[PDB]
Amino acid sequence: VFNATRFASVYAWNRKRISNCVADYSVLYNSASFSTFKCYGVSPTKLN
Amino acid sequence: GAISSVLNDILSRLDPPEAEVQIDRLITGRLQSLQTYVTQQLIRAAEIR
Repeated sequence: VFNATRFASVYAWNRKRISNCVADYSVLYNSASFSTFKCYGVSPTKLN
Repeated sequence: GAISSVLNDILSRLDPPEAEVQIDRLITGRLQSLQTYVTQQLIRAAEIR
């Protein structure tokens, strides 16, 4: 999803379902790569 | 008025400052419900006396 070479269009966007796996959100939050990271539903530090 | 009626749900989701806004509606709503119960007890207590 995040590291894909080319995302789909915003007109028609690719919806990827993530289930039955281990989600580590610290690599993405702590490491500085993406400029905009914000969580409306929950807190960014409580994601894990 | 809060998103959810559980305290642990709002505390683990919204930020501390944002949760306080939702917690305000929870406490304000519970206070009105708690005072309404105490007010009825005092009235019912008078009828018993």
